[PDB]
Parts: sequence; C-alpha cells; structure tokens
Amino acid sequence: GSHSMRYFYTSVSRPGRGEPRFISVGYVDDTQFVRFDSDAASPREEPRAPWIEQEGPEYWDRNTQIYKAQAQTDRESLRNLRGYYNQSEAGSHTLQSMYGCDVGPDGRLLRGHDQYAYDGKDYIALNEDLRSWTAADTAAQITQRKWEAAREAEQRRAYLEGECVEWLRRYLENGKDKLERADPPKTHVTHHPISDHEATLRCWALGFYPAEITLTWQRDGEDQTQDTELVETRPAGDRTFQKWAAVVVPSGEEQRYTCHVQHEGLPKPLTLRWE
Amino acid sequence: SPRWYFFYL
Amino acid sequence: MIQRTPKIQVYSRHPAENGKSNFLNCYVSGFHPSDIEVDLLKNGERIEKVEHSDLSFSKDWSFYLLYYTEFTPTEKDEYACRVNHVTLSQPKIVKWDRDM
Ligand SMILES: [Cl-]
Ligand SMILES: [Cl-]
Ligand SMILES: [Cl-]
Repeated sequence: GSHSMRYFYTSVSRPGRGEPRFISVGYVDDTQFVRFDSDAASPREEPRAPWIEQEGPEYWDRNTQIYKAQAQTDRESLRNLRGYYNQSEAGSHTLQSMYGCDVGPDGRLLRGHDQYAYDGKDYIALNEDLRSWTAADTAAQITQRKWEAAREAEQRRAYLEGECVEWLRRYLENGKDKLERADPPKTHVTHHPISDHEATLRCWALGFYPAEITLTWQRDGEDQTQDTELVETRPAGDRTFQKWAAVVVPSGEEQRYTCHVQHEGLPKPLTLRWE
Repeated sequence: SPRWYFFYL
Repeated sequence: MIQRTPKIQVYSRHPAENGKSNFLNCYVSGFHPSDIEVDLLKNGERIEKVEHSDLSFSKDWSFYLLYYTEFTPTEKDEYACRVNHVTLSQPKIVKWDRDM
C-alpha cells in the first residue's frame, strides 16, 4: 500500500525563562519512531519504535545536531513572527511545523508536504507543485516574499523528492511486517435502552491500523450525520486505534439502521445490523 | 531522518 | 490566538476482565495551547508513575497526548481522569466506564 514520513515540530517561547521548548516527533504512517526534546536531561534523538534501534550511534549523533540547529532556527522564526503581528514580548507563543513525503506502493513520491502554524492557526504552506506558497494572512505574505526572493522552495523540494523518499524506503525495509500491516477493525454493535420510547445503538471499531477510518450510521440508506455521536479516533497504546459511533433510535425500528465501516484493512467495507 | 536545511519565517 | 479545550476519553486498551492485567488510558486531543495537566485517579487518589506519549498534533494543528498505566481491574475499583487546561474554569474529571 501507500506510505508517509512526517516530522512534527513544536516550539513554545517562554520569555524570561531561557530558550523556547522545542519538541520533534517523527512518524512513518501512524507509527512514531523518533523524538527529540530540548528540555530532556541530555537532549538527544531517541528511538520510539523497535525497528529504528538498529541504527548506529552516528545516526543519533547526526539527527541530534540537526534538531539542535532547528531549535535555534525556530527561536528566530518566533522572534520574527512577534514583529510581524506586532505582539508583546511578555507572553508565550507556539510555532508548529509539519513536513514529509507520501509514496505509492511503487515507492515513488506522490505528494510532498511542508507547512506551518502560529498560535494554532494556518501561517504558510508549500503548494503541491513544491514551487509556490499559500500564505494564510498579510503577515505570512512577508514570509512568502522573502522565501520567493531567496528561492528557498528549491531546497525544500530537494529534501522532499530526494532524501525524504530514500529515508522512508529504508525505514519500510527496517520495519517489514510491522509497517506494511493493515489490521482490520474488530467491529460489533451494542444496544443501550434510554427509555420505553428510545434506545442507543453504539457501533465499535477496535484494534485497527492505520488510524484513518470512516464509521457511520444510516437509517434506510440515509445519512445520520447530525444525529450520530462520534468519538475522536483514540490510541489503544499498542499502536492500534479505537472508535465508536452512536445514534439514538426509536425503539422497535432497530432493523432500519446500519453501521458502515471503511478501513484500509477491509477490502470491502462492512455493513453491520441489529436484527 | 530530519532535513538539515533551515529557514527563518 | 486560538485556544481549543481538550476532548477527554478514559478507556482500557483491551476489554476489561476482573483480575486480568490491562492498560488504563486517558486520551486528551483537540487542545491548544500545548500546556496541559493530566492525572489518573484510583478511588479518587492520584496514581504514581503514570506515563504519557510525546507531544504530537493532528492536521488541524491541535495537540494530542495519551496518559496510561498498567492496572488489573476489579469489580469495585473506580478509575477516573482529571484534566486541567487554560480553557477550563476547573479541572474536568471523566470517570472510567468499562462499557465505553
Ligand atoms: Cl472525542
Ligand atoms: Cl476515581
Ligand atoms: Cl485534524
């Protein structure tokens, strides 16, 4: 199937209390394999998956040096953003970065991603063409113009089309079955009486990987979006995921409703009923 | 591995 | 700036069975900014040596964390998650319901 590599950076300024906290996590698909945190005792890239532990000490030393430079870069990005938005120097602010590559089963690039948020809001994103920018507001336009003039997109394109793909391919080889697996959802429906005149149907999906899933209810084939309670997809702790969808139904009309599950691990989506 | 090109916003 | 209140789920890794070892989870997702306080409670008391995942975030830039501890459920032991966040006027306690 298809695969992604992503790095997620979080920087958080703390004025008068030293350098901003910088945290990176790295993912293949929904598997975290690395982390770096500037607050940790000896800040070092650390493994967080078994299949990346085989990398030698030079790999950890190298990535450590990279994150250390990244932390200083983000600190200066935060300084710059404060000016653009003309803000106090007294309060805390957040800069988030997300970048990586998607590859098809053939292992070639499908799509590169490179994008930023300031204080939880879109700031700037590299377009799918990897040659041009979408700025979220007039401040981001300042960043856009300096990046266009300096042709910094070309350097970002080289990482995403080149290295990003090579590292992902090597991590997929390292991981074998633990990354090429799709675990289908374990699915069932439970009935919970509310009154004489109403009952809750809860449709469950357990132990699925990857996290992407669609869980929906239908009344005789019709959408129940506004009448469906739907919990956020949640981790089990063992690198599988969980979800449920509930809908309050008039008692006796249970046969009218159907739960629909779509997941990579299901070639055909499931239709669960209550008879 | 993480990218070793850096960019100031 | 954007502030989003956490969504809180307290659940076990596996379907709970009295006397069988398991993992109690509190998942806090959808929150901003990133500072958050999460405790797991046994009969209203704070469990020690609780672990958490590394700060990460979703497509919408909102943060998520998993707090978890090994435990062996019993018929009588109650478990809860208590979350504090600048979006809350007071900490939110969500009880563990083994059916949920
Ligand atoms: Cl939720
Ligand atoms: Cl409790
Ligand atoms: Cl999202």
